[PDB]
Amino acid sequence: DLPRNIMLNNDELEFEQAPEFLLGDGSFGSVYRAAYEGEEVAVKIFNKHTSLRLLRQELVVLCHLHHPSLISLLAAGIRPRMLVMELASKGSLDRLLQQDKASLTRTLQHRIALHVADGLRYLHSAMIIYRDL
Amino acid sequence: FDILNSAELVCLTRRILLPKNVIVECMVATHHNSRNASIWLGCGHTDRGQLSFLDLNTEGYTSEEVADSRILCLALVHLPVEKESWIVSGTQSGTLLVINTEDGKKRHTLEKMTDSVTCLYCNSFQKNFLLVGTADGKLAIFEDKTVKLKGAAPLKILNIGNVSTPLMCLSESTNSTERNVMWGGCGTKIFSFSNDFTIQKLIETRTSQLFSYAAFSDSNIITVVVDTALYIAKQNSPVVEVWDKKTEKLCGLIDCVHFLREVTVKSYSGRVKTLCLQKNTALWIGTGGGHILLLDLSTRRLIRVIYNFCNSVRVMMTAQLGSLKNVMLVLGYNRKNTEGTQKQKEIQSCLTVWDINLPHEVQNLEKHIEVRKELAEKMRRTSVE
Amino acid sequence: VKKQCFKNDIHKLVLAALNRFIGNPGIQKCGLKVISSIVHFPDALEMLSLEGAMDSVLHTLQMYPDDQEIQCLGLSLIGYLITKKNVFIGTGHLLAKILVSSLYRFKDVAEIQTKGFQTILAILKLSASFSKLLVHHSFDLVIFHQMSSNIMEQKDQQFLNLCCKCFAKVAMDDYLKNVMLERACDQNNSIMVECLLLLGADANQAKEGSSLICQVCEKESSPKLVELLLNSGSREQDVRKALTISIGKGDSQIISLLLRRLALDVANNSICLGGFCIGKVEPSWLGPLFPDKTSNLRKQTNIASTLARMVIRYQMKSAVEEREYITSLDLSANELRDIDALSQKCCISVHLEHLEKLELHQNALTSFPQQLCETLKSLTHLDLHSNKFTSFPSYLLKMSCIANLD
Ligand SMILES: Nc1ncnc2c1ncn2[C@@H]1O[C@H](COP(=O)(O)OP(=O)(O)OP(=O)(O)O)[C@@H](O)[C@H]1O
Repeated sequence: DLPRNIMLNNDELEFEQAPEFLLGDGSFGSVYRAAYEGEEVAVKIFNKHTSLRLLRQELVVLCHLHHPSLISLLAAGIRPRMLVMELASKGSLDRLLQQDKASLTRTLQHRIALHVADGLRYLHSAMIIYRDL
Repeated sequence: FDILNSAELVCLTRRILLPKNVIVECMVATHHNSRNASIWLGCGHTDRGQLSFLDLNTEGYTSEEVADSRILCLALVHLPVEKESWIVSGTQSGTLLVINTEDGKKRHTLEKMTDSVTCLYCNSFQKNFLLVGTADGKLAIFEDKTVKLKGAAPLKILNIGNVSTPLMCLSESTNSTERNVMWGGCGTKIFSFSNDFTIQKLIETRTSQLFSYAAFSDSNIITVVVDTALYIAKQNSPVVEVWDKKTEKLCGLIDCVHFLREVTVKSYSGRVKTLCLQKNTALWIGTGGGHILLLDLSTRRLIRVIYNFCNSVRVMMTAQLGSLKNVMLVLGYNRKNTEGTQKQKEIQSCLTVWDINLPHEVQNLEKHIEVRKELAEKMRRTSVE
Repeated sequence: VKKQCFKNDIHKLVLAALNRFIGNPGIQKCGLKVISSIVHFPDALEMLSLEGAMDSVLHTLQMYPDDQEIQCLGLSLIGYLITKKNVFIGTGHLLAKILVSSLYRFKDVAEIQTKGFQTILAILKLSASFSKLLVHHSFDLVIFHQMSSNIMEQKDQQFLNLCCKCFAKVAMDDYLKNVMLERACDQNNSIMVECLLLLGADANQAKEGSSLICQVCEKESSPKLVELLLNSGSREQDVRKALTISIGKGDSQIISLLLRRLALDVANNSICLGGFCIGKVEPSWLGPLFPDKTSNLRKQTNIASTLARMVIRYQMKSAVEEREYITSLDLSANELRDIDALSQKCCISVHLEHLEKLELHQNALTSFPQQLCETLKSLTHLDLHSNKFTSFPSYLLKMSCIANLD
């Protein structure tokens, strides 16, 4: 029931589940660096005690809403129940706050706050709450 | 600055010159994405087919004469069971050799077709089929699982046309993963088929409604690529036809000579010797004059014309090398006139490697230049006042 | 001795000598002669093909268009060393270009044409697709001129048979026949259009050319060419459009020939020139429409019939091997502000004393002429209403035998 441009092609997915490739944890899954169609992507795989409802909860925002302040989904599989989304070049904000608290010029802080606010305003104008910021 | 002000300089990753005086007609890429990035080439400089192996990371060329007649086309078959890999050849005589990608002593021929084998396109519908297109308008469907046998027969020998009409235009559809209909071409007619192997459409193309470009519209079809419509190129045809897959009529007719006229002024044999279509960005036309036409796939726009690197483009195809995809392998014939003006055989076949991001960088770079220009003007104005 | 000479690498040496040195045409003549002597050796073909002599011959023909001996030797040679590889997958455009150019430039030289047509037949024996290329690169001019000239000039049965065989193998496809018919109709070549119609090539092939009759009428064609199209299948609407065009460019013979089909019923000796809204009437236009039994049918153009029969024979061989005065003159819907042209004496006045009825209703006539009504001596049914008359002529009753005046 989803656009046909988001279906995985397992022949073009170079994915290696290992702690060395871990990027971060999530609400109900873990994300690993991988390659999809010859590009660096991030694959989120869910847990053993999960269901399709969590995947569709991801997809109700990741498949119908497009915005420069929201992460982009490239593919969404069913057989292993994973998501394939973009890869952030500079990582999460937690690493910047903890490890690299020297590039946080006030212009960068203002841009980050403005982009997060724009994403929130789009989400809230699209009948959707986020609840985890 | 003008040489550095080009996207051809940023997105031309590698350029390989083959040994002296070799005429390679077809190429395929050994692409398991993890096994070995390399190229297989079918030479045609002699009337005795040679298969040559090009190791890309070492630029190592190793040729081998195995076919009585020149190899016309090549295909790579990968059977996931037992991690089997093979390559199948199509010779002008009609034979069909099969040699292992890894093993070198696994030669075993197959059924000798009636005439020359002009296509060997392989794809999976699920079940994998190795489609054999004989030069007599005959698509001899063959079974991938049967390639192990030393000599076999086609599963279903389809007939599309007579001997006068050649079948040399196999293709598939990459839109919405519609791996059901594989639009081909026999003679001057476009045929379609499915896993039922029933011709859903057989459309005649030799007639031109305008009847003016019919000189270039009454030639055998050479290549077809389909994203949302049909793109048709013919022998010695400076025109490309954009046909509708529903109304079965010519929607558009793009003139390659019209786009080349801006660069030639500064009998036009601007043929279309190959044609490749990038996913959703642009259309890559390969001309017989050494030019490469990047057209905007959106409606009509010409992104760029690339020349002064080859004398004639022969084979253009998309590969993936060393977990770095997005490389448009382009093979050209650089024929220097040093030997003589009578077109004496001094031909360097150059296998250059591009980056199919190239349609993007053009706009990127030009925007850059515009911005800098503006800045310059602003600074000069601030200098005057 | 021949095998020993071949093993001495004679072919490589002579090809290198005549290829590396493109100047000094004498060495070119010598090299072509030597190759011609070489080809009929027992083993010549394979080594000659491997060395690539064919490209050398084609280049030699390209650089020497005007010389006669080079052209003759090359055209004789090309058919001798032609192989399936040289025309592989239907590609042979330089071949067709050079052959047609050579044949066209030297049209009167019998030997050059004979060698060229033998070479062309030899090539067609290999791949039938080549004919398409020939049609594309204006082989029509050479074919048509040769078939006309051979009949007009000295008769050579072998040469005519060769030309007809080549034409038959060219005209296998219906589309090719249509293309040749259209191109022959473009030129004033009525001698052969009859033959092409006999072969096939339906005359209702509208692809921006609209109506063939109309387009041939525009380019000041001969009457016999229009006659062939009219006799064969032609839609009525196209004929009427051609009639309007020929009214625009006034020509007596074409207009008469068109009206001979549009409005004439010889079975009921009646003219039905009704709704064909011609703005005027002239004696010359409907002159030949009268029977004129003194003129009789003449069949002197038997050339087209013989050529068509020979072509059909070759095609099937290949297939199996492998008083009565016309008295109802009607001009009713015609916009006719005047009919004064019929008043003046002409060929019409020879046959008007028998008209026996005339229809002129629904026009714009005024004051029916005195001379015309004094000419018709048997008009027994004259109706003319919905015109712009203003007074009864009163001399219409001076005619010999008139009834049913309306
Ligand atoms: N140098 C780096 N290059 C790439 N990714 C990095 C780098 N350093 C850290 N990362 C991690 O890679 C991921 C890139 O963001 P991504 O689009 O994958 O988000 P995500 O997986 O949806 O996020 P989350 O883990 O919060 O659910 C982040 O988890 C980030 O912490």
